Amino acid sequence: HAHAPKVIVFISGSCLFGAISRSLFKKLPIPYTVVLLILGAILGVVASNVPLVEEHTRDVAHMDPHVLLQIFLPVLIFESAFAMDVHTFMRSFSQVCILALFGLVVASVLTAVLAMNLFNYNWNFSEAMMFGAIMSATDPVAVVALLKDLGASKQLGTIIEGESLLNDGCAIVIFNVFMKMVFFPQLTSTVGQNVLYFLQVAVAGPLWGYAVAKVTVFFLSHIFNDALVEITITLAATYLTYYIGDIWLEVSGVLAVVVLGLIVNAEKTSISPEVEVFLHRFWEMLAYLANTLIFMMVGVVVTQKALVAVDKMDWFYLIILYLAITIIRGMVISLFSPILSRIGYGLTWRNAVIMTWGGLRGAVGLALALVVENLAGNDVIGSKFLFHTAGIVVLTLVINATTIQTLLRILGMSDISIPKRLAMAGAVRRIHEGQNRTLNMLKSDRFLADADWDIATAACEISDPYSAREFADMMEEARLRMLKAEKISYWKQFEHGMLAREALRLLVQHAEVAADEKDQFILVDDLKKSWQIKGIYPWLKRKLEDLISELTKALIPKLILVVNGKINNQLSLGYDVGKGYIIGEEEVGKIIDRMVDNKKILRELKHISETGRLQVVKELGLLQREHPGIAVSVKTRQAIRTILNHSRETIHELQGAGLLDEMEAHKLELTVEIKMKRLMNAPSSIPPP
Amino acid sequence: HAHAPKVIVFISGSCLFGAISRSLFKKLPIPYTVVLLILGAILGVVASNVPLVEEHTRDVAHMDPHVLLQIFLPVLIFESAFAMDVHTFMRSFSQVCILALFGLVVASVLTAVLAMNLFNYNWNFSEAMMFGAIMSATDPVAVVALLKDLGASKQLGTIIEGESLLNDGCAIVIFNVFMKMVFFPQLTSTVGQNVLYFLQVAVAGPLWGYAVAKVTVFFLSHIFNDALVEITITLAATYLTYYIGDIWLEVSGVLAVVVLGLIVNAEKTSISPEVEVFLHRFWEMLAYLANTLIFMMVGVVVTQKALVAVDKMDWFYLIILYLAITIIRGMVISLFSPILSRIGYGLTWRNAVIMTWGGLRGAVGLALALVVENLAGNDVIGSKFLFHTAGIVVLTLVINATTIQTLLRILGMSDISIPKRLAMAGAVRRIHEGQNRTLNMLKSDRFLADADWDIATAACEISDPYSAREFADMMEEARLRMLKAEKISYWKQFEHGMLAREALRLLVQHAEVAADEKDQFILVDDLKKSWQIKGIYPWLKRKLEDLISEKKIAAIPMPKYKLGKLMYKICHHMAFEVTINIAIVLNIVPIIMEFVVQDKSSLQKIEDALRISNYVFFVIYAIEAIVKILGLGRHYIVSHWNKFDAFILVVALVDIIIAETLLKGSITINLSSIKVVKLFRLLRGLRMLRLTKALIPKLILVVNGKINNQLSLGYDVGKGYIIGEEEVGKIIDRMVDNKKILRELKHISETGRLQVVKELGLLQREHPGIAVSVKTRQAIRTILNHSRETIHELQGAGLLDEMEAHKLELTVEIKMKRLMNAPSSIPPPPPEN
Repeated sequence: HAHAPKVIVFISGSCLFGAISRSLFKKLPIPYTVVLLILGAILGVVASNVPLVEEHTRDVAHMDPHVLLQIFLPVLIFESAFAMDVHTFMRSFSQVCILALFGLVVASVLTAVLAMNLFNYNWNFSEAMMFGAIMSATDPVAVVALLKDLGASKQLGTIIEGESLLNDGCAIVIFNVFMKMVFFPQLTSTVGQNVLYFLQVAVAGPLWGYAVAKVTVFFLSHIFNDALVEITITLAATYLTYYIGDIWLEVSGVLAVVVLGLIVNAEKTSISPEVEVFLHRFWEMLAYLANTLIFMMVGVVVTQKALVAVDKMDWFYLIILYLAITIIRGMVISLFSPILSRIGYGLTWRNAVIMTWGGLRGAVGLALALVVENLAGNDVIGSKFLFHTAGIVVLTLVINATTIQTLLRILGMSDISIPKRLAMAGAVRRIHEGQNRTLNMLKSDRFLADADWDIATAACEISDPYSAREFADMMEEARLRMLKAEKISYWKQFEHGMLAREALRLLVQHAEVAADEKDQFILVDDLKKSWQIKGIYPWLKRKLEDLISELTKALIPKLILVVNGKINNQLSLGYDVGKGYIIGEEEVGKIIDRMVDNKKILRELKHISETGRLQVVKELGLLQREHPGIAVSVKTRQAIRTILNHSRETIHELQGAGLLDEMEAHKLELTVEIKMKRLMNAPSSIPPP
Repeated sequence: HAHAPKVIVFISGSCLFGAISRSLFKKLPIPYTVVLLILGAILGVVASNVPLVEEHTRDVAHMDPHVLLQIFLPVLIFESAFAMDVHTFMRSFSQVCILALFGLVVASVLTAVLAMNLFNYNWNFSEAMMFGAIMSATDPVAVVALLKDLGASKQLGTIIEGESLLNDGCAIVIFNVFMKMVFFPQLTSTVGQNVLYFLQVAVAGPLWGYAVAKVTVFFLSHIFNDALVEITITLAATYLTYYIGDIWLEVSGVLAVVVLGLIVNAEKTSISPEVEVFLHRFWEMLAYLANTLIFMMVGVVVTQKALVAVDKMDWFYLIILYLAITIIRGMVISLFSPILSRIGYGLTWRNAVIMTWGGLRGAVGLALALVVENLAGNDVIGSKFLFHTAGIVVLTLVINATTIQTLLRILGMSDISIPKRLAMAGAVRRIHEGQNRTLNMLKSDRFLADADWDIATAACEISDPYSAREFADMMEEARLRMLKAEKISYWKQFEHGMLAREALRLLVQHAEVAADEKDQFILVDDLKKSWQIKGIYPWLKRKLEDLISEKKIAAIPMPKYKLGKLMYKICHHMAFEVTINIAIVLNIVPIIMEFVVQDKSSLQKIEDALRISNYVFFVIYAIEAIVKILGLGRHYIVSHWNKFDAFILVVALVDIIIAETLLKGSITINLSSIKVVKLFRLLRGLRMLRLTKALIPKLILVVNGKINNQLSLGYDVGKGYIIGEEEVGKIIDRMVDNKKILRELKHISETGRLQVVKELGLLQREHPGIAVSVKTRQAIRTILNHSRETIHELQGAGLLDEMEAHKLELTVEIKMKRLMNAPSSIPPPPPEN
C-alpha cells in the first residue's frame, strides 16, 4: 500500500524548533523550554482551524498514553541515572534516602490534602494523591549545571541529584499505585493481597534490576576490542529489563532501570575506555529529544482541550497552589535539617535556601498530567490537572531559573577565592611569556619572516575570566599550601602508573574534606584509611552463618569463595591506599621545608608527618603478615601495569618522532590495550611462593 | 492502548544473537551472516509450531514492504556513503562512474536475457529486468577488510567501494522504475510524460540533495560548542531529505541521500572532531542493526512461506545461475580493461581477477526480494525470487570469501616486504629491550620487592606477527630509503603543526606512487606539484568574463543643475540600490500571484487587486527612474546596462495603456493580448530579471576564493617538499655508502629543490596576496598549537585544576575554529609600516 510513516515529519520537525531555540537563546537567562511551550501553543491554534491535522500532527493530539508512559519515562530516568557519580553518592546515600522518601511522602500528602480542602471540584483521596504525586517531581538540572563551575563543594552538587533521582523514581511508583485505584476498578481485596502488592513493587524491582545488571556486567568483561557488541548489549539489556519487569511479570520497571543504571555506572572500569563516551552522548541526545517532544505535545494539547473550561477562580487558585508547594518544600527541608546535620554532613542555613528555591518542575509531571488527561474524558479530571501542571511548570521556569543567579550573588557564595584569582593571573601571565617565546622563535625564520603580525595580536590570549591574630595568619597559608602540595603527589604517581584507580579519588577526597575544616591538620589517619585496612563488617559474620549452616550442600563453598573474593578486594584497596599515602607524604616531607618560613610551625609539621607515618607503616606490615597473598598479588598486578604503561609511551614516542607508520602503531596499541584489559580481570589473591 | 508493544522484544533478541556470533565465530573465516541465516531458519519452524512464538513473530512474518523499503535502505546507503574517502574517490571519479554504469547495465541486460528462456519460467521481459536488477547489487565490506588487513593498495579499495556504492544506488532506482509499471500498471499517457519521468528520476534528485547539503553545511558552519544540536540537525536533515524526496515531491530518492552523504563527508572540516566520531560510530551501529534485522526476516520468511514447493531442478538452476553471475561480470571488466587501462590509474590482470572474484551480494538484494515476495500473490513471483536470491547470497558468501584467501597467496600480493619485516623485528626487539630495562629498574624496589617475577613472562611482547648487475639493488634500496625518509619528515612536519593535512595526503600519495614505480624518485614537479601552483582551470577565465561583464564607468558625470551632486548622491547611494532591490523582491510575489490567477467573491478581489499592485509597482519604478537619469543626460543613454531597466518600464506602460480600455482603440479586437491576457502578465515577469548587478560580485568572490584556496594548497605543497628535501639532504649525507649513489641522489635532489624554489618565488612575486595570508595562518595555528601544549603541560604539572584547563582548552578550540573559516586572502600592508 501507499501508506507512509506519517510520524517522521513531526518528531523530526519539532527537533528543528529545538535547534533554533538552544543556539539562539543560550545567552539569555530564560531557558528555551518556555519558548518551545509557546511554539507548541501557537501551533495548536493553527491546527485547530486549518485541515493541516492529517493522520499526522493529529495523532499526537490524541497520543496513546501507554506507549509514552512506556518509552519516554524509562529513557528519561535512565539518562539521569547514568549521568550520576555513584562513588560520591555512596558516601551520602544514607542521608539521601531519608531526605527523599519521607520528604516525597509528606510533600505529596500535604499538597493532596490542600487540593482536597481548597478547590471547589470535590475530589476523593485517590485523585488528590495522584495530583500531589504529579506535582511533587522536580528537575534541577540547570541549578547544578550552573553551580558546578562556581567551585562550590561537590557534596551539594551530588546531593541535589541524589535527592532528585529518588524523588522522580518514587513519584512514578506512587502515581501508578494510585492510578489503578480510581481509573481501573478491580473490586476489592484482603490485607494479604495488599501485602503481596507492596512486596512485589518495593522489593522485587531492585532485586531483578540488580540480577540483570550483574549478568550483563559479567558478560561484558569477556568481550575484547569490539565496541559494537558493547553498545548493542547495553541497548538491548536496558529495554529487556524494563519490558520484562513491567509486562511479563508485574514489577516496578522504573526502579529496576534505576538500579541497573547505577550498578553499570559503578562498574565503568569493565566498559571499554572509549565506549562509555559514545554511550553517554547517545543517552543525552535521547533525553534531549524526549524533552523537546514532551514539551511540544504539552504546548499543542493545552491550547485547545485544556483551556475551554477554566474561570478566573482557577487562575487565582494557581497562585495559592504555587505558594503552597514552595512553602511545603521549605518546611520539609527545614524540619529535616536538624536530623541531616546530626547525621554526617548535613547542611548550613545557606544551602537550605538554594535547595528550596532550586527545585524546578520537569517533563515528568507534564507526561503524567498528559496520561491522566488522556485516560479521563470529563472536565473535572483531565482539564484541571493539565492546566495546573502547565501553569506551575511555566511559573517555576520563568521565576526560579531567572532569580537563581541573583540569589547566589546575594548569598555570597558566588565570590571567587583569592587563591583562584592569583592562580589564574599567574597562569595567564606565564602562558603569555610562552606565547612571546614561541613568537620570538618563529621570528627568525627564512620563510615565516613575512607574515603580518597584526593577526598575531588578533589571536592574543584568553584573558583573566574574573577581570575586576599575628599567629592566625601564617598557619592558615601553610595549611592551604600543604593540602594541595600533597594533593599533587597522588596525580604525579598515578600518571606514572601508580595507586591503581580508586585510591586516587579515595585519598583526594580525604585530603579535601579537611581543607574546608578549620584548625586541624588533614590526613589524621583516625579511621580515615584505617577503616579500609581493618575491613570490619559482618561479611565475615555472614560467612560464619554459612559455615554453621554447613551439589546443594556444595553450593555453600561457592558462597565461601565469593565472600573470600569480596574480602580480598577491600584488603587490596586498603593496601593501595596505605602505599599511596606513604609514597605521597615521603615526597611532601622534603617538599614542605622550602616554602615554610617559620621554624616553630615547620617542626610541628615535620613531627605530625612522622606521627602520621609510623603508625600506618606498622599497620601495613600488620595487614601483610596475616594474609601474605594479598601483598604479592597487588605488587604483581602493579608491576605489569607499569611495564605496559612504559610500552605505551615508547610506542607513542616512536609514532610522534615519525619513525613508525600509523597502522603498525595502532595495531601495537590495540594489543597492549587488550593485554591491560585482560590484566583488569584478575584473581583477587595470589598465593605466595 | 499499548497493552503489549510486542514489536520490541524480538528485534532486541535478534541483536543478541548477532552479538553471540561475533563473539563465538570470530576465528571462523566464514562471516557471521551465514550463522544468522541458520539461526533464522531454525527459529522459523518453532515459531510456526508454537502459537505464542508465532504471535511474537507475526509481525516479521507479515512485515509490510513499503516501510522496509523506505527505512532500512536509506540508512544503509547513507552509512555506506559516509565512511567513504571522498578524496581518493574523486581522483578516479570518471573511471568509477563509467565502470559502475556500464557494468550494471550490461549485467542486468544479460541476466534478464538468461532468465527469459533458460529458466523455463513463465515470466515476461519486464519481470526479467526486475530479477536482473535485484541480483546485481553488491556490498563488499568483508573483502575490503581482508584487503586492508594485509595492506593492499588503497586505490583498489577506493575503486571497489565506489563501484559498489554506485551499483547499489542505480540498481535501486532501476528496480523501482521496473516494479511500479509491473505490479501496479498506470497504462500509457504520452511520450512527453515518459521524458518527464526520466528527467525527474535522473536530474532532480541529485540537485535536491546538493541543495539541502549546501544549506545544512552553511547552517552548521556557524554553530559553536554544541554537539547535540549538530547531531540532531544532521539526523533531521537526512531523514527529511529522504522523506521529501520519495513522497510528496517525486524524485529519485536514494540518489539525493547519496549526494548529501558525499557532500557532508567531503566538508567534514567544519564539523567538530567529536561530533564526526560520534556520527561515524552511530551510523555504523545503525547499519549493523539493519543488517542483523534484514537477515532475521530473510531467515524467517524463507523458513515458513518460501521453500514449501521447490522441485529438484530448481537447485540445478541455482548452480547454473551462479556460473552466469561469476562469468559475465568478469568478462565486462575484460571488455573494458583496454579502455580503463588508459583511464586514470589503469589496472592489472591480478586486480581484474581480484574484483572478478570479490563480488559479494548482501542486504540490499535480500530486502528487495522480501519486498517483492510481500507484494507477490502467486508462486512464479516472490517464492522463486526468494529461493534464488538466498541461494546466490549463501553460495557467494560461502565460496568467494573462503577462496579469496587462497587466491591472494597464490597470486602474490599477500607477500610482506623484507624491509617492513626487518623494521618490525627491530621495533619489537627494542620494545623488548625497554621491557627488560623496566624490569631491571623495578626489581630493586623497597616496596615492590616480593612480587613474583614469573608474571614478566605474562607481560612479554608480541612475537613478529609475520613470523615465517649490482647496480639495480643499491639503486632500488637507496630509492626506498629516500622515500621513507621523505614521508617520515612530512609526518614530523605535520605533528609539529607545519603542513595541514590535504597537502600531506596529496604529497605522500605522490610519494608512494613514485615508490611503486620502477626506479623512479619523487622527481621534479613538472606537473606532480607544479599543477597545484598553476590555477589553469577555466575559473580565472570565467572571472575575466565576469569582470568584462561588470565593466562600467567608475564615476558617472557629476550633475550640477538644481540639487546637483546631492541628487546624484540620491541616485547613486547604496541605500537607493538596496531599496530598488527590495522593491523588486517584494513585487516578485505579485508576479507569482498574477501567474496563479491567470493559470486558474474570491475572484472578485483579484479582479482588481492584481491591477492595483501592478500599477503601484509601475509608479514606484517610474519614481525611482525619475530619481536617476536626471543630470546624466546622454550618460543615461550611454549606460546600456542601466538602460536595460527602461525597456521593462516601456513594456509595462504599453501593457497598461492597452489594458486601460482595450476596446476604445489601439489593439481593439485584433489578434493581441485581448485574446489571451497572459501576454500582459508574462511581460510583467521580466521585472525580476534586473537584479544580477549585485549578484555577479558574489560569484566573482566565490571564484576568487576557490583560486586562492588552490594557490594556498600549492604553496603548502611546495613548502613541504622543500623542507623535506632539506632535512633528507642533511640526514642521509652520511648514511649512504657508495659515493656514486650519493652523487646521483644529491644531484637529483638539488635539481628538484632549485626548480621548486624558483617556481614558488615566481608564484609569490606574481600574486603576493595569498602567500602572506598563508604565512599568517600557519604562524597563528602553530602558536595556538604550542599554547595548547603548554596548557597540557601545566595540567600535567597540576599548577591548575582540570576544569580551568578544560575551559582554556575549549576557548583555544573556539579560536581555532574561528581560524578555520577565516578568509584566505589578506590585503598587503602599506609600505610605511
